[PDB]
Amino acid sequence: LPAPSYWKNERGSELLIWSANSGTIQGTFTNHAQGFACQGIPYPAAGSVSPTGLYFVVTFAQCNSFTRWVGTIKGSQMPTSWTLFYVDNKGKPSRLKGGDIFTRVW
Repeated sequence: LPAPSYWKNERGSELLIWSANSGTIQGTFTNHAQGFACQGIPYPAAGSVSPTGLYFVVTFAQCNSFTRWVGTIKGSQMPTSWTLFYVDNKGKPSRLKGGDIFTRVW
């Protein structure tokens, strides 16, 4: 995991990695995915990298949700699967799952 580096998924969401010093990544993530909330506001991304791959979690405080991405790096690309947890407007906890491929821009 190169640090600093800047990666973007296919939706346009951005991940800036500041450091990965001892298997613990610190980053900033901003959502731009159409139809997901908190678009445009940067949030800390935290997680871990190792032999087995990596994961990072971002809590979009103030749309009351967080997503965890898990994946690996392969050259310039980082394929991931994610699970998003949030609370709907009737107050029911809800989860959503999907895949992302982030590709390095610088």
